[PDB]
Amino acid sequence: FDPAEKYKMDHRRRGIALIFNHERFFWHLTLPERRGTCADRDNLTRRFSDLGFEVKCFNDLKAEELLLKIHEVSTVSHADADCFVCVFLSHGEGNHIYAYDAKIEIQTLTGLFKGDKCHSLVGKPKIFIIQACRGNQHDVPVIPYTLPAGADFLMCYSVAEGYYSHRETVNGSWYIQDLCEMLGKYGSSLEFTELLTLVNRKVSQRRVDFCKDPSAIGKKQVPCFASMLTKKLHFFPK
Amino acid sequence: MFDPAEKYKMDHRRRGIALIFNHERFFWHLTLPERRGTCADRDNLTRRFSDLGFEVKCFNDLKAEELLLKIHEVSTVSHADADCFVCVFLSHGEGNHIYAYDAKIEIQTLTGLFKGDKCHSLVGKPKIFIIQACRGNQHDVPVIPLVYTLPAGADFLMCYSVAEGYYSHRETVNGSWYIQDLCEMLGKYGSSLEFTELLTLVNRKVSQRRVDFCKDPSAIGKKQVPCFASMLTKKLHFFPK
Amino acid sequence: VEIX
Amino acid sequence: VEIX
Ligand SMILES: COc1ccc(-c2cc(C(=O)N[C@@H](CO)Cc3cccc(C#N)c3)co2)cc1OC
Ligand SMILES: COc1ccc(-c2cc(C(=O)N[C@@H](CO)Cc3cccc(C#N)c3)co2)cc1OC
Repeated sequence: FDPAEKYKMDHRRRGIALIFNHERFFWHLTLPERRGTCADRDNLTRRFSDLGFEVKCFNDLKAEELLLKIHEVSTVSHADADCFVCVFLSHGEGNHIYAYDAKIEIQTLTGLFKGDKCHSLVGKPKIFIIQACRGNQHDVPVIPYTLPAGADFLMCYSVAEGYYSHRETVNGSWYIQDLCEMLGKYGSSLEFTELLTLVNRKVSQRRVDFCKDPSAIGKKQVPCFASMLTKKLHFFPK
Repeated sequence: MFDPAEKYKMDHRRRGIALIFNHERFFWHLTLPERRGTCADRDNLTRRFSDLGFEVKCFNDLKAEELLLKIHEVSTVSHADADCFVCVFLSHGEGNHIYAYDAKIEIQTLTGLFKGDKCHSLVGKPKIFIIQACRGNQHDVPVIPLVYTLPAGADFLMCYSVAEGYYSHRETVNGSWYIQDLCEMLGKYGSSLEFTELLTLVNRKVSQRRVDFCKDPSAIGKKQVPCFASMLTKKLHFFPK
Repeated sequence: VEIX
Repeated sequence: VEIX
């Protein structure tokens, strides 16, 4: 048993990074436009490409087309790849995000990549990054062998469950900005979860300094990653 | 300067309290079976956690109201003198709740008492919850590999024996898969490894297990992976004090 | 084996 | 600032 064991990241390809980018929504949903999300998408495209990923972006898909796309990806072989990344930039609540015309349960998306559904990813990291609200609380400032089919998922959320997640209308989301900065500086050397912990510290330093809603001033946000990984994860240059 | 190596300060006078809520049996109407094996788990944690400096307090089979009373007391005592806080729950469970003796309790009810705006002497300090309970009714199957302010929600580490939606397993003599492997990894690496690194080892150990014998034949071969959810902002170690 |  |  080896405490330093790492995932084997010496396949021919790093793998695919899917980005689902949602800027606007069917009017009946009554959701506002997500100005700043294009910055987030472009930033991720750049950082993820630099780490060897084949980045595919889709903008404002309807739920049926998104599910179709994601179903396609989960059924092509990843035998040649180190890992898989899937990013969602949208509005959200509870345990769902919004496509153009309807909400989708996060579980619906991750389920397609479970071991018994997606064999060529068994034993490999399956990484989901979600920038969306997770509820309606606004956090406040304070002053200081076989494998399980569920294994090897890493869920990276911009915010802990129950809370608002923040976005600047030009620079993009707090979380994606800080994630991309840390990937830019440390992505090809730091263990990924340690990298995410740095992200938690960056984001938790931010505060709402300006807002159209005065009662939001000073409010806060901490991200949260949920790991079912079984080994150390690195993106060393290939 | 931003320091990628930054650690929590773990040089206070006391490591801190570790509360263990141990549930073995339940009010008869709940119709929940006895959790044979759980005293092994409790005793094992008590020894590992004491060895790491914690002041261990166990409560067995409290009713909901008495448990919430107890946990409320702990959240209002000063922890100005402590490195961190640990709270362990060994019980039955589903969705996002666990059972006390007579009723279920939402996990968020328990964690909420320790948020930064409710528990000031723990602001800035790791708040670690370890939960051995089922999280749903799926049975996982085997597959073969081919100055700055702080948010009130910051600095929590939630360590679940299983991923959301699934059954969590227990042996009737040795205890739960998860707590056995967590204890072994604390035993071997607790006073040296970063704690999240340690939990990832626990993920790997538990995911090697399979149901080898079982009253229910269809359970044979089934599996379990744990999950930890981190809102920590720095590295966490339990070096000898 | 049993379950929780 | 806006929210998601
Ligand atoms: C929170 O509610 C419940 C919690 C636990 C049980 C529960 C546990 C067991 C149990 O451990 N049964 C053992 C009796 O020895 C046989 C068994 C059954 C299913 C899966 C496995 C496995 N592995 C084992 C039966 O019910 C039932 C609940 O209500 C639906
Ligand atoms: C999932 O459903 C929703 C998602 C987002 C909004 C949403 C976002 C904003 C928003 O960003 N408003 C800005 C101005 O556009 C003002 C504001 C309000 C509250 C908190 C902050 C912060 N921080 C900012 C308003 O509604 C509303 C939803 O259901 C009604």
